[PDB]
Amino acid sequence: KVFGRCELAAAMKRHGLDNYRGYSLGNWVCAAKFESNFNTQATNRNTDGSTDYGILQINSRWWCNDGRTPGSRNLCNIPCSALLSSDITASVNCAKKIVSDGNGMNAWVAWRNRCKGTDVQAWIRGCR
Ligand SMILES: C[C@@H](O)CN1CCN(CC(=O)O)CCN(CC(=O)O)CCN(CC(=O)O)CC1
Ligand SMILES: C[C@@H](O)CN1CCN(CC(=O)O)CCN(CC(=O)O)CCN(CC(=O)O)CC1
Ligand SMILES: [Gd]
Ligand code: NA
Repeated sequence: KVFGRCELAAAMKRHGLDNYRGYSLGNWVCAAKFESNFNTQATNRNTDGSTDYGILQINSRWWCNDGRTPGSRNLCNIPCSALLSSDITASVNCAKKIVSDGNGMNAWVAWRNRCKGTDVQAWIRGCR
């Protein structure tokens, strides 16, 4: 599924991402745009053999099981394919664990380089 901007904002709010660990809703919508272009089915391979999955590009090295990242962990206790669903519940719940690990939203490279230090409220402007 490819989300609309306000559609995604509303879904993220309902699942409790707004102000989670002090990150306002606009931060999360910005992150999703540049990580996946709002597409739940996005995947990208990394150089070490791991793969990033879903709307927030969660990495198989630590967070989910894809059966082809030998020596990896599965800290969200899910198959990586669960992160590609039209229902974003699994992605949101796993992202909550990631952002809580000590590095905050710096775990998302696109957020650090394209969202951090900007007017992030602009990403939810106009939404009901
Ligand atoms: C809770 C997260 O920390 C999970 N973590 C995966 C689990 N392991 C071991 C462990 O963290 O117990 C990773 C080891 N490693 C360095 C280290 O931790 O010393 C990578 C660091 N990151 C994040 C960070 O450490 O801030 C990856 C996410
Ligand atoms: C193996 C290293 O990870 C050692 N580690 C010291 C041991 N403890 C607890 C533990 O790591 O089991 C530290 C707790 N803490 C984060 C956390 O662990 O959750 C501090 C961060 N760093 C590294 C990192 O975790 O990224 C400190 C180095
Ligand atoms: Gd760690
Ligand atoms: Na983090």
